[PDB]
Amino acid sequence: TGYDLSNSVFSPDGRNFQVEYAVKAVENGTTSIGIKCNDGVVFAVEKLITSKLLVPQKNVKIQVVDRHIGCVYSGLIPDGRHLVNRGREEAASFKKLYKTPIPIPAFADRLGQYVQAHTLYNSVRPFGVSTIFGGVDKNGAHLYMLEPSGSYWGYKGAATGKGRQSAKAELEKLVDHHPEGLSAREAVKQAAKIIYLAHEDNKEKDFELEISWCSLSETNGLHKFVKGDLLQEAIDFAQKEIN
Amino acid sequence: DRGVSTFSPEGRLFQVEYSLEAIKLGSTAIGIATKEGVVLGVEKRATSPLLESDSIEKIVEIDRHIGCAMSGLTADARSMIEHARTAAVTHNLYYDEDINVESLTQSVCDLALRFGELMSRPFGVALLIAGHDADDGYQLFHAEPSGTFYRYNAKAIGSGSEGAQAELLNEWHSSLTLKEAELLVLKILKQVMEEKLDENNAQLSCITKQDGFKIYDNEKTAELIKELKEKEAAE
Amino acid sequence: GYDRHITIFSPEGRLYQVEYAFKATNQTNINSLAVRGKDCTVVISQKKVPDKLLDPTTVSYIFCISRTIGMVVNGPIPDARNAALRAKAEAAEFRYKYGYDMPCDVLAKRMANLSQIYTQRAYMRPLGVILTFVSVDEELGPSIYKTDPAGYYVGYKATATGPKQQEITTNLENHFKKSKIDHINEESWEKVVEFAITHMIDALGTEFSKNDLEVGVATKDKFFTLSAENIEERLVAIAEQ
Amino acid sequence: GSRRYDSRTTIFSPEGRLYQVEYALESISHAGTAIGIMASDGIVLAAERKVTSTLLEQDTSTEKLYKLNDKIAVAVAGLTADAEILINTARIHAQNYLKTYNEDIPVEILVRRLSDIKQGYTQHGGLRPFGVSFIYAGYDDRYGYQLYTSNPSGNYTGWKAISVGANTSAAQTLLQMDYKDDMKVDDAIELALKTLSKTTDSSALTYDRLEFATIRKGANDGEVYQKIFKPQEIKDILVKTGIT
Amino acid sequence: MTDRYSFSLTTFSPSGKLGQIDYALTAVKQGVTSLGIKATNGVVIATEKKSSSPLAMSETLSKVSLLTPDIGAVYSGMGPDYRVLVDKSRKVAHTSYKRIYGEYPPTKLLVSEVAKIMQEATQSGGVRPFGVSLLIAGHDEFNGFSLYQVDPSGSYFPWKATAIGKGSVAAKTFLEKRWNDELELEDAIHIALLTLKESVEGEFNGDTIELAIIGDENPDLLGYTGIPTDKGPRFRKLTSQEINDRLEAL
Amino acid sequence: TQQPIVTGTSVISMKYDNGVIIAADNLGSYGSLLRFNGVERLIPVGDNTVVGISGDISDMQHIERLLKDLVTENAYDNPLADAEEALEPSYIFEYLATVMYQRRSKMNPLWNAIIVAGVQSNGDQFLRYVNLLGVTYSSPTLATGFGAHMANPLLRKVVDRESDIPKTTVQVAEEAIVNAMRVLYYRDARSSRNFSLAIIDKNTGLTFKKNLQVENMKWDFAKDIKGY
Amino acid sequence: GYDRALSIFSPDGHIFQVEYALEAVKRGTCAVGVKGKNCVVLGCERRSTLKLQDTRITPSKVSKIDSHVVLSFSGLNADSRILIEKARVEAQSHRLTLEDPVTVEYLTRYVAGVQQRYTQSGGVRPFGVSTLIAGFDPRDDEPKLYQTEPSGIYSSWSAQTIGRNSKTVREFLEKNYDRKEPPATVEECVKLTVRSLLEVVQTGAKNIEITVVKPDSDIVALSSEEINQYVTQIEQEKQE
Amino acid sequence: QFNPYGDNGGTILGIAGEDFAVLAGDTRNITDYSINSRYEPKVFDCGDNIVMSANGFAADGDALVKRFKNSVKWYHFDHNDKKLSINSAARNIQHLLYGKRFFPYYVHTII
Amino acid sequence: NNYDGDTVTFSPTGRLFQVEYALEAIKQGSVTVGLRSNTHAVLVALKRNADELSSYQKKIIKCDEHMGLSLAGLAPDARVLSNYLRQQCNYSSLVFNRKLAVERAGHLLCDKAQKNTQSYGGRPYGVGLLIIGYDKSGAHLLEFQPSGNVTELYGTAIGARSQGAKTYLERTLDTFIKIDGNPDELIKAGVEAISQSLRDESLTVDNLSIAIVGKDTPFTIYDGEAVAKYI
Ligand SMILES: [Mg+2]
Repeated sequence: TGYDLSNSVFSPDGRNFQVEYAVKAVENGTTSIGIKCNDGVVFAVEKLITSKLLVPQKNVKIQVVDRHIGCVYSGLIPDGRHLVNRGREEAASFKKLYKTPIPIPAFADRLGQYVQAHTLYNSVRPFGVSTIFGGVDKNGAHLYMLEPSGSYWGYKGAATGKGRQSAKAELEKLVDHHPEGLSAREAVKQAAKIIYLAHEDNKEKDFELEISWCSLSETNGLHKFVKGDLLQEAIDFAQKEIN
Repeated sequence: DRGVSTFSPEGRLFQVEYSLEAIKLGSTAIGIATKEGVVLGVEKRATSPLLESDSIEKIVEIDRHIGCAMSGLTADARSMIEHARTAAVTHNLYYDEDINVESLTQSVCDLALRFGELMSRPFGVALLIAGHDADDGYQLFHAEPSGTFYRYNAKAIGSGSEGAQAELLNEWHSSLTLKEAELLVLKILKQVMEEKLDENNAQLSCITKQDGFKIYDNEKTAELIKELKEKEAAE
Repeated sequence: GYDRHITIFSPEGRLYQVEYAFKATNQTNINSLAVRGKDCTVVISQKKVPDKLLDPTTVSYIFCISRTIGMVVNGPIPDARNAALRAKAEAAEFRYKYGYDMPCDVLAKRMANLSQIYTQRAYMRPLGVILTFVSVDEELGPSIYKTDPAGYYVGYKATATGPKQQEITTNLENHFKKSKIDHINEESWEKVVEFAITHMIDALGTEFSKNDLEVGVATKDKFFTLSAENIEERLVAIAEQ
Repeated sequence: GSRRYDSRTTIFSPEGRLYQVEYALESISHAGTAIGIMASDGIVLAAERKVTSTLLEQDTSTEKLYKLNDKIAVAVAGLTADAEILINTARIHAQNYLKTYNEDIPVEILVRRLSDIKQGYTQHGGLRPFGVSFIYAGYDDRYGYQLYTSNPSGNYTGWKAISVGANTSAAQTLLQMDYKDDMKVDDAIELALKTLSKTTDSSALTYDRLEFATIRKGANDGEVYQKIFKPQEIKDILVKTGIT
Repeated sequence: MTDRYSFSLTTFSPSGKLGQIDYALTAVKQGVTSLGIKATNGVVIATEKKSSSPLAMSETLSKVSLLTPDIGAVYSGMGPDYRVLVDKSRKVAHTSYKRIYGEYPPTKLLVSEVAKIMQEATQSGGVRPFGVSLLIAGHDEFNGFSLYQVDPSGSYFPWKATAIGKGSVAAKTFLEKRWNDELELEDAIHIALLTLKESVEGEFNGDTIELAIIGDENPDLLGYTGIPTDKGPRFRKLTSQEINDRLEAL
Repeated sequence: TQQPIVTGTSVISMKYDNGVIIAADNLGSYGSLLRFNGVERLIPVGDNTVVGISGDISDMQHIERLLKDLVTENAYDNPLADAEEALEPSYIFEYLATVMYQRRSKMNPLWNAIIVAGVQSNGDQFLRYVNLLGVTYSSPTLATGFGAHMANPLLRKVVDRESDIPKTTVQVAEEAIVNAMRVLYYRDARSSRNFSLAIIDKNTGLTFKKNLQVENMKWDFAKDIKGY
Repeated sequence: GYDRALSIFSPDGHIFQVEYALEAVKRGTCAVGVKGKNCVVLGCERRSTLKLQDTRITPSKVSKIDSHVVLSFSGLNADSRILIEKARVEAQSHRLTLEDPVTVEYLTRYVAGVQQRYTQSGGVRPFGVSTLIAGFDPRDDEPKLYQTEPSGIYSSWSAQTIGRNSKTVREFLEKNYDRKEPPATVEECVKLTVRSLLEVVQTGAKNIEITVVKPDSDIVALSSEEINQYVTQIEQEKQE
Repeated sequence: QFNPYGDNGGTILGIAGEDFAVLAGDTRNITDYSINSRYEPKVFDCGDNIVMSANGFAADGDALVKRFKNSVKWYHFDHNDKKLSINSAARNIQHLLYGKRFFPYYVHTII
Repeated sequence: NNYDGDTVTFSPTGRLFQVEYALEAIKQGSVTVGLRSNTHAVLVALKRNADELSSYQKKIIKCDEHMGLSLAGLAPDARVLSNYLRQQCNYSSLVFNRKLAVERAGHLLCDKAQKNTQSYGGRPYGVGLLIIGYDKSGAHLLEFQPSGNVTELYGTAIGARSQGAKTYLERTLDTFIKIDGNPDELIKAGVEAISQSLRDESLTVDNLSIAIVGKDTPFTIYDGEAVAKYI
């Protein structure tokens, strides 16, 4: 034994326990989701209000990469920030050499390879975040989810954090009851609902909802934060559904 | 085994805490600050009588306006002194002026936590840094291997420190003359020393605005020891 | 017990980290198979999309390394993509330096050498993947070369990889014991793919829909993967015989 | 991280010994015995090959005795591969000196440099020491004929007669008994062989289990010649000294 | 990252053993038997092509390798370690000899370079020893024919004939009986085949045996004519057919 | 060290009561060859700044890409990227001036002359110049290359000192700029008829006019000129 | 590069690697330094388990650092060669830049600095060596004798000993050396040095080496018979 | 060939009185025979009751002043808001200038 | 326990113990309070001496004219991080002629701290910081933890017994946020908040440290006689 004390060591069953322990930090984080829609993607996240002294609207968690990609994550927040900073460097260098903004699948592999690299040596620690990200490129909308192992796939909908089970089930319903498509504006409302429903598992504290989206028609393919009236509307839609 | 830069569960750096133990084994050094000057005194603690005691250099000049006394692993102090002298001289070259006593002390303390897997361990020596500058007058600092430095009106470091520090708590006041301070260092050294105090196994120094940092001759200290014997044999 | 944790010899001359990397190779619970035709090389792999929230078009363990070389991986996807990116970089560099396309067997050797280094150098862990490279080489013709975490590699008449590799292997051996030739004596790649799927069905004892398979085909001067609809057409022809 | 697997090859024990150096010396004590004897008119190097097979090609083999330059040779005891690394380094140092000063390197200077290299592996770098002990036989115009030894610690000393490898305690006692200052090379040859014959762990001593060499002034007029003995020549000297 | 294993992984134990080298030799003991025999007019090196699966094309896996036109090598132990050593050996024959002297190195010196590489893996930081023993056969003008063994430690020895791996102890005994200083190359090949049959379990034919010789110059393998002094490689790998021809008169 | 290959000529600008105007022709010269005719040399950054560039075009395209990357980077983790923490003309200029001086100090200059025109948060007009040497200066009127010799004299008749700015309207200023561009077309051998003009006003914002032409040209007197 | 912190503090505030370096010194052959009124003498023990030794060529225990300063040691022999080389280089470097040979104190301070540096540098172990550094400052006739140790502390001594059984010979010197009356002559000082060694040495054969250093670069090694005369003269005064 | 230097003209004048000091300079900036600006300030308040002007090549002059102002700021951080005396400022500027001894700031400085 | 030897090791529950031990050093530190209105932002800090002969350790550091912080924990780590902040504020001014937004300052500190939690050989920072500043979007207060977590707040406290002050501020939120244009009242409220963390000791003239920054107020520190007014 002692196989779990060092990163990059295979156990006798062929597992990297340090990566599996990184998942525990992710599972301990706040709930965050992504929904792929007809011409775009929607990202939403639960921000726990630790105290009244937190300035509302001011501790933003969702992060833009370039101008067309959104990223949200659950787990160790600084690890997520570090990953996004790398993502921004990768996006910058891609656009520098190739002119066009980085395609989403290309960007996904860039993060994937970087996260995977942190499972190859005992001199580094695996990332303590699962990252949901995506956006609009020249081949349409894309939504990805990336784990501490470096594993990622494309998704129709995705969820991570403490309320991932609840959110998954809710996402599975949307996929079944909308086999032809979901509109960007619908997805914003649905995102609000699913976070409110997933908040059951973090009920001790009340929370602040935060949504963003990239849509070819609604945002011109750029990533923007859902603010003001449209945000309040989605909050109302969500509040009516929990009663 | 375990990292050199590791924290304990109480939130302390093991290596720093262990170096503090090494300093408790060191010979006693005392400093007292007055409005007329700062006095620095040390216990030489020769390990054998064939050792020529005047080759024991535990009080050291850093510049004309700054002196320093040491306690602990005294070999570790040489590079700290070298750095301090360089910093003081360098500042004078860049700014055509004397460097503040605090700024010198801060420069020395920046070395402290430069260790890991840079040097391989913290310093095992504590310093009393005494000096004068125009802005803040006569000053005495206590520089530790943790990188923290405190200003003191009076301070004792080394093996007889808390016994001496309790004594300095009583005796120090804002109107102390330089001469009183000299006798007080001698008095308290005599109290905490193992062997009997004399001019060969203890050393005094001071720093005044007018004459700068001066180490006292064994003849001048002998006079002050005799004066101290007479004052105490008078009540 | 630290000879278990890094790649140094145990008292019986074994590298346990290499052995445990072989075990990681079957984590995905996927079986693959490669065979050679007259003019082509075919590789098929099981496709399993367990979650309904996944985009199944992005779920793949077959890679287009160069225009001529294809690679299928048996192992976790992060290590697979690590190997895929590297092989792509190597193949492109080879072409730049030496002025011709990197042969399948040469790339296999190169990746096998990289794998060997991880078994000798302590700071690098082995990759928990088995790489099967396929092409129609311009000198050697249809080619299958397979690499593992030990740094071992060899050419193949045909091969199989995964949890049920032995059943597929023995099934293939028995066919070649009959036919007495090195390949599938078939003109079109369509028929070689049909052979590949048929013999996997028999060996595994399972039936496949169009979404349960992944197919790669190597011909002279290009390697390509089949869409779900191209595979459906393959399945339909199999059923009607 | 990596600290966990570090043996720390360059640390003191609580008694003030270097573990790895001590253990390397233990390794060397199982190596074939090598003997060096210094006379007034030359030096003898004799060494026992470790247990031979009849299929080992002897006449083309070199395991013990190595030429560093025309005036200096070494006898090896320990890991042969480790010795070859150091030998090639020494050969290069000798040529660097000759290139710089246009004079052959003095024996001690060569010995000191090799010993300093060995020492470095015990103080820094975190690598294991070389598991090798040398006997240096050489000549220069300052001190004449010289014998030195160096071991994995990097300490070197001069000798009139010395052994390294297996059974040095027994061998040193026998040399201590029969060695005399006025001794000549042909007597020293006989002493070296007789000493190996008695200390050997083999049943008897034969030509196929020996390497032999001499450094003589025996060369037409004031100059020195090295002679690495052929197998037939070792067979002759064994007969001539009445051991077979 | 950065390789932070800058310390030795092979160290002396209290008894003076270098553990990792011993364990490397143990890995060689498990390895498939290979051997070499020196004749008056040539050298032969041979081994068993133990194929992992019958679907594997065993001709694509070369256990006997050309290092230079007049030098060849076979092994016992870990195949991948052998493969990279052959790559390094071929390169060092050029970088540290041919590009300097305009000719291929003599057998003993190439062996010396391979040995050095293997020694360094036994002392350098963050690496394990190579888990192979090599047999290197070759010819050069001034030394004639020669056969060397190289071990994990970096130690090398010249042999008249020897065997390494699985059944080496039995094979060495067999070779002691048959070897003499008057063997012609055909006699040595015949003995190599007889010796190798003992350690081989099942099929014993040209497709399961890999065998090469260092013999006469082959001008037909040179690839060009018109330079009398260039007469071609002495290393030749026997074909499957050539091996089977000699297995009848066996 | 290099030499400029494909180049752009004058950029001219001035302040008026509520903002700034800037203009530059659409030519990319290759020595005396008028190689490229559709080159935009005014690059707006956000909706409150316009950077006009003369000199080497390859270096202009590089600078163009730096400014485009500035906007991207400023929006990272910045909820007020389109409000209080948006890019100011003063920020953009100082960044360029830093780069230009750094490049000249490595003896590898960006072979350009640049004018940053814009309106600050508080409504103040911003107009400042920087070139390949890292030299900077401000004035009510600014012009590069030939414009410095021919346009400034004309623009300075309208705004001669700071106190003339409140008295100058956007229509008088624009008319002065357009007249100057005609004069440069008459007299600069590396100029073109086609040009772009941009106005940044503190009330009406950024107006960007493309495909303008020099018009009302006086050539008729040429017919009477005979011989030398 | 190899970086491990080998010299580190223990919970009781001790650096074990430096303390274990002192144990290596304790095991080394005995060395003693005694300074007279116009000379310094350096005496050294040679362990007598080795005969068949060639003393012509064998490394001598006292080493000249410059023409006016010498260095002897106790501890690891190979380690001492590194300090001696560094000291010799620094001595020539000092002459080259300052245009004056090193003072004995400066040279001591240098060697002591090297030793200290090896107690808080990564990837190195301390020197298992203590030294006695002796000589005369240029244009000065006052004798100098300093000691260094693995920790890097150094100091001046009227007389001092290091190595095995140094406690015994320090006992001797502590009651046989008068500060008021330093050994007034070469003969007198050499005798006191030889006596102190005879407390511990075994045979007075070629087991004792002696080196005398006088002012103005006058250094000479005494040979067997010359020392033998001192040994003879001492036992003839003992039986009484 | 690229010339990294230029001449922006201008003239400056510093006079020291009994209990005061003046530092004057014209506000004209030029290249060759053209006027760049009729009001480009050349004399600056650098804090701590110190005024400075670096005349000649304006890019170097701006860089130097900008560096010195920065030096005042860091003097305060590092030395407990101590006021930087004019003599200490002079010595500090010497080191800024000599740091580019082999690629000089092409300016004549007065404080 | 087996997983606390270095920062590069997760525990089986996904915790980083070296980071948590660094957090523990803050809890031992002397209390410091931060709070803001819409016009001003205030830091109040209880300074801790070694004994009666010693000076009181300074807790508040100026970063720029419009920004500064207070510390609790390892003071040398605060010196490293505050020095880094000074440089970043400085870079923003020299290169972009732009005052560094307090939020960006938070993001830069987070990223600097994070790198020391993911690599071998390093250690986490052992200090917590309260950063106040007035920029283009008004007054701000940030709380930095050496885990890398930075949080924007109306008010807070860190160090030993900070919980008392943190509850007081949570009650008074609606009142103190409105104290616009009256600096003295905002300080009074901060001094009243920090008083809820006192036991045994009370606020004296060499004990108390106050700093303020706002609309037309550069970041300035009040010590000694200058805080007599507020005791
Ligand atoms: Mg490894």
